[PDB]
Amino acid sequence: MNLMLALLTNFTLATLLVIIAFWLPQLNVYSEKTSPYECGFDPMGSARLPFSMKFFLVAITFLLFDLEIALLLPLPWASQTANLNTMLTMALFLIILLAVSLAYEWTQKGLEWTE
Amino acid sequence: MSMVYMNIMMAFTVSLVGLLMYRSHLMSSLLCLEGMMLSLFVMAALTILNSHFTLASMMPIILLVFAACEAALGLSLLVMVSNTYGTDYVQNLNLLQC
Amino acid sequence: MMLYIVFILSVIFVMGFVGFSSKPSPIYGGLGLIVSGGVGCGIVLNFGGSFLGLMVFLIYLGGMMVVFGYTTAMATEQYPEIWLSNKAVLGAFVTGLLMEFFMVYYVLKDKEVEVVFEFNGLGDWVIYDTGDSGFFSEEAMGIAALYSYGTWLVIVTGWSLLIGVVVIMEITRGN
Amino acid sequence: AERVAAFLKNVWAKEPVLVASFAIAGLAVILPTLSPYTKYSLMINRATPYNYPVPLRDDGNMPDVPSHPQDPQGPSLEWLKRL
Amino acid sequence: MWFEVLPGIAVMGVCLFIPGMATARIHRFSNGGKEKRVAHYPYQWYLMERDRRVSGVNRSYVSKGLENID
Amino acid sequence: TYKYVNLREPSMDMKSVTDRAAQTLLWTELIRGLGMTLSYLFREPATINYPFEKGPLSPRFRGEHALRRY
Amino acid sequence: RGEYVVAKLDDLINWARRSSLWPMTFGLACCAVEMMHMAAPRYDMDRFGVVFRASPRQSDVMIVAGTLTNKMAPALRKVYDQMPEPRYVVSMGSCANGGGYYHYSYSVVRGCDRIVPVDIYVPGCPPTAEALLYGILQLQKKIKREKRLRIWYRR
Amino acid sequence: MFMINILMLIIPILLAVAFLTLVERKVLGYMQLRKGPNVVGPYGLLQPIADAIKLFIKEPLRPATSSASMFILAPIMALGLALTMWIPLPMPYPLINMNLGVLFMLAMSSLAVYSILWSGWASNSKYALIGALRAVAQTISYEVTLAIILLSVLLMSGSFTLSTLITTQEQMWLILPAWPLAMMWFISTLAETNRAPFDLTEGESELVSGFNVEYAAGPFALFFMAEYANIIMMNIFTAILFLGTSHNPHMPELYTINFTIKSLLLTMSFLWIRASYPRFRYDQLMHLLWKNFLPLTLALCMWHVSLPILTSGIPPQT
Ligand SMILES: COC1=C(OC)C(=O)C(C/C=C(\C)CC/C=C(/C)CC/C=C(/C)CC/C=C(/C)CC/C=C(/C)CC/C=C(/C)CC/C=C(/C)CC/C=C(/C)CC/C=C(\C)CCC=C(C)C)=C(C)C1=O
Ligand SMILES: CCCCCCCCCCCCCCCCCC(=O)OC[C@H](COP(=O)(O)OCCN)OC(=O)CCCCCCCCCCCCCCCCC
Ligand SMILES: CCCCCCCCCCCCCCCCCC(=O)OC[C@H](COP(=O)(O)OCCN)OC(=O)CCCCCCCCCCCCCCCCC
Ligand code: SF4
Repeated sequence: MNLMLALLTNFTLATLLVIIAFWLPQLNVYSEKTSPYECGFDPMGSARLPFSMKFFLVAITFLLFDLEIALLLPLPWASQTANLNTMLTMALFLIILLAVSLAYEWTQKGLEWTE
Repeated sequence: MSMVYMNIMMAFTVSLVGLLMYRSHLMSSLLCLEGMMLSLFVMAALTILNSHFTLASMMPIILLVFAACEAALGLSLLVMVSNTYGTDYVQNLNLLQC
Repeated sequence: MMLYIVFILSVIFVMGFVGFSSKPSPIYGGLGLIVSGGVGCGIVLNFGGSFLGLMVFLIYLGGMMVVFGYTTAMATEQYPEIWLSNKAVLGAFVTGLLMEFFMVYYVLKDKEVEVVFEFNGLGDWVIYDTGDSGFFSEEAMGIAALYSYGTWLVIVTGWSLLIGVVVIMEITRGN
Repeated sequence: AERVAAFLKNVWAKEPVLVASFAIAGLAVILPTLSPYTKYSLMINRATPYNYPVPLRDDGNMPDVPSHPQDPQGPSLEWLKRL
Repeated sequence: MWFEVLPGIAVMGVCLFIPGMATARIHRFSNGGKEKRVAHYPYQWYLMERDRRVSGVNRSYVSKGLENID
Repeated sequence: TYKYVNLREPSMDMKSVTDRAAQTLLWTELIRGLGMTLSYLFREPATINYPFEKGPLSPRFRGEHALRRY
Repeated sequence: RGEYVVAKLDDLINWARRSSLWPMTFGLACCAVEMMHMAAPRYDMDRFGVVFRASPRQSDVMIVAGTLTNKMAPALRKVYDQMPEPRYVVSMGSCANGGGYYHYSYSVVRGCDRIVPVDIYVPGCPPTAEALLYGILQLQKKIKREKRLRIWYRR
Repeated sequence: MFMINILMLIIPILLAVAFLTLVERKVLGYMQLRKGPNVVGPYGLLQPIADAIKLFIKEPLRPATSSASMFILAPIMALGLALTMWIPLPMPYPLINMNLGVLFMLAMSSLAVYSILWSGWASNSKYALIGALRAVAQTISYEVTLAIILLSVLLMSGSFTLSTLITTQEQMWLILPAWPLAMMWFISTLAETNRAPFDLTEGESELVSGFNVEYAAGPFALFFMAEYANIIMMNIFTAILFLGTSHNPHMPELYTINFTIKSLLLTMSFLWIRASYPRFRYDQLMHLLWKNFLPLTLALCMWHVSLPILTSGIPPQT
């Protein structure tokens, strides 16, 4: 109940501030005022055109490494077990394989952005 | 089988029907695969958490690990499709005839 | 009523699915999957798993952030489609909500519905356990057993993630 | 021993971050197998009573099981109070 | 001079002090002058819901000592 | 006559390599940049209190025009 | 009384606007160098509340510091148009006032006031950093005497 | 009395953010041999009040090419989520006492990124788009390092509860046993808050204003308020993580005063840094955290898993 009421208050305050912003001030809207900004000259093309990602390979690798935090975050609880020898072995094995993945991509020029 | 299982199982069916009806974008279909994994994760987590199946509590995590591998794999193929045709449209993937 | 919070969250969970299942621009489809991930975290979190709910939300927040970058690079057009700009998208969106309405309407009226399986509309709270645990979180103790019990799971997942990096470089090499 | 020292100096001059990384990781793998205190970590975890110690029905032939908590029999945590 | 920057830090510091102080004092007021009971695990929640019943006024922060046994 | 601005060969003795290793790992030359801006924080600013104070000028200053009389 | 209240509200918004002037980061020619020295430590325009911001959509003041040519004139009008109101223009220097040294050129606009409205004209070639600061404080006094709400109250 | 507690949190936060803008302009001023705001009010104490009123009585414009629903959703999401990251912070008593508070802040910090991506995309402007995709690169850069740095520290605390970090540092700050981790954590909060030298999503001198180039009036203020509420929060987090304060249950105010001073000093260091260094190229930020911090963080993560085991110093679960 408390958490939900705390969230409602934060996003209600955020919403009411936006509402005041649009209804309190005096507005004078015309075409040139709302045109897209490109430093003074009309944009040459649409902003919705394709935008090449030079770090696409590193972005895919982020998906795989971002799943290691899910597997690594239980470690504080894992250290409470009575099977410490097994737990410590698999904790280090899992982190090491995460490191070998980094080493492979680094050495194979995978972290270098495409020209 | 509480009323929550209805919506979760309906979410899976919606994402399955969404995956089997392509519009144009390969990326739009990839989202439906990630949507289906989300439904299975929620449905499995609910059953395991409700039955106090302690050791099964790691299964949903192992389900997300291999959902990322597939999602990353699907994105890698989407890069190569885009590099060959300039779009991710599925109608270009028709050089091979049945 | 707050007794139906889990059911109310599961309705939003479906509505988010109809958001990206109707397949508008992946920008808006990605937003729909974030809403479902957020409420899906809420639903799981109300059954006693806080780590699982927060984790799936955390993973899908980073998952759709990469998808967002890939949408501006490879899945974009001049007029990105919204749930109203296209009859096919709008048709599938309205259809999804109507089926959700009828299922929600019938389950809350009859307290039952029969579609493949038989569902009960008394409320999700009737199946909870009446006993307390000890001084620990059962979900946390099960997840922490991956390293003491799940030796075989750690190896296969660890190897899969390693090969996953090798594979994506091979697929995208182009030569 | 001369050519190997050249390799270490070369990496220490060009990748000091990596030299520290591998050195730190090497200690993580080696020291636990050598530390005499590693066995106590296992014992402390086993000595933490999460569950209830369900009593054993006394059949009259369990001399090593205490009848009362403050009896001499049973495991002792004297080592922990000094560790 | 530089110490003319201090008045802006003092106002900022007073603003950062209020949230912590207000929560500490509001908890005391809502729990009979005690810290709010922390219940991170079911055992602690089980004891808090037992305190409500024992109090006889449906409040978990109303303690009952030896005066309530006879 | 000319001079080189960036033609220097770093030392390779173990004490010089370790000094550069400490600089890389402990951010010594970045901490030194912090120390220079900290010094300015404790100097008197060069701002004048306009319009109550005016920037210095000279008799040759070329301002607004005027027609003079005998 | 209603006239008293609108008078005080007018004094409040007028105060807020003149105390938080945000010039657009916009300079054309030599006059922009003298505008840099007004941001330099000696004059420190930031202490009056005057802060440069690059986006025209977050600016309250345009300082036309330099020569305006026919090629640049459409750009100036565009960035002026993209300024949310209320917006004030300060014309700095002979070139921006009436063409200055280049009044009779085929490629120069004879005054920025042919392209945008101007609130304050700062003379000089260039005006000293202290002369531009006089124009900014003269603009603030102009805003202090606005009667937006009082004029509304008796419409 | 809970609603009063919420208001006694967000309202003081919005006041501290307002006067942090004053404090930054005066600290930047004196490190630049000038004064900063000293006219509007005595010593500039009314400058934040003048700026707030000016922005909220100015005209907001929706660009003709914008996607209105997302264009207006983004500023609401930014400020709504910047205030939500304060509710689990123990000062010394949290408003919301969470068993997984560290996880909660991670999850909210990843969701607050979309207030940048949707803001920049919805504006339908090239500079807003270039700014938005710099937030994708930035998040890819620090997210993995940030999470594993937290994990290494939590292996000495034993829990994800923020209030437990108070008990962990009852004898000594964690800056001593984890100074290498504190260095990387501090840099990762600079990247995570889009602060100089990692202010790339805005990048004034490159992208004019970056992801919020098209925002005006109140909607812009919400992004600015969210930005400055995050840096205070990320420094309160740092003070709790590495500069623990003693908690006397009979003098909960002494904790607040001492804890508030450290947070102010860490926040001042953000302004100190913004005055001293140039800006990274956003591809150089990716290589900083993947080729230097990640190799070290992985090594230190292994070290802190093993060090408690080999010394018999594993922290309690509860
Ligand atoms: C020589 O050759 C030439 C060039 O080459 C250099 C040129 O370039 C040009 C072209 C010239 C130009 C475009 C103009 C050049 C002029 C200059 C002055 C640039 C010179 C150099 C500078 C360093 C000037 C200023 C720039 C910087 C980076 C100084 C840093 C100090 C600052 C104060 C900037 C901003 C800093 C901070 C800390 C933030 C302040 C910002 C705000 C917007 C104020 C606060 C914000 C708010 C949103 C309000 C707060 C409160 C809120 C929101 C409400 C909260 C409370 C509630 C209750 C809600 C020409 C012609 C040229 O010939
Ligand atoms: C004395 C200080 C003790 C306290 C320091 C504590 C901090 C340790 C971390 C910093 C590294 C210093 C310790 C390494 C030994 C240093 C002393 C030494 O090397 O002997 C001095 C001797 C003189 O050097 P010189 O002959 O002039 O030229 C080098 C030719 N090989 O050099 C030699 O010729 C001997 C051979 C040099 C090459 C050996 C390999 C050195 C590089 C390996 C990496 C060292 C860092 C590893 C730890 C990383 C984590 C910090
Ligand atoms: C028991 C379980 C624990 C053991 C786990 C087994 C796995 C260990 C490895 C896990 C980490 C994965 C990375 C390992 C490979 C190291 C990175 C690499 O591949 O380097 C290749 C390197 C490429 O660089 P290049 O372009 O050729 O330019 C430099 C040329 N000199 O080309 C090179 O020149 C590299 C030269 C060889 C580098 C050797 C590195 C050895 C690393 C392990 C040392 C650990 C022990 C050190 C610490 C001692 C204890 C203090
Ligand atoms: S008015 Fe003078 S200083 Fe200014 S741009 Fe023209 S010639 Fe240069």
